[PDB]
Amino acid sequence: DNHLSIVTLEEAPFVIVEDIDPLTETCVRNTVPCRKFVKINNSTNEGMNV
Amino acid sequence: ANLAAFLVLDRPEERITGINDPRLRNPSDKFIYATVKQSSVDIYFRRQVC
Repeated sequence: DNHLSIVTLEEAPFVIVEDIDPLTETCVRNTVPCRKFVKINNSTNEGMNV
Repeated sequence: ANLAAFLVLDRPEERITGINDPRLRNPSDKFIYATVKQSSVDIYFRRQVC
């Protein structure tokens, strides 16, 4: 059980999620991979793991 | 008393004390400051955890 999921919010000045820069780099340095369900349409609830 | 207080509490030349100065922390548009080029200042800024 070495892989455990962690869930976090972005309502406080302690966790901030930013889009990865389109310069073949993974958020430069000092970052942790994250997942967020980005809604596509006002009806469909499908979210890509960006 | 008013003259003495307003003379000893005039405008101070102290505008910054170091990297930990709160006035340096805020990137407000009122106070604009930046490095000249990509010199070692840029590397030091990039090599900071926060």
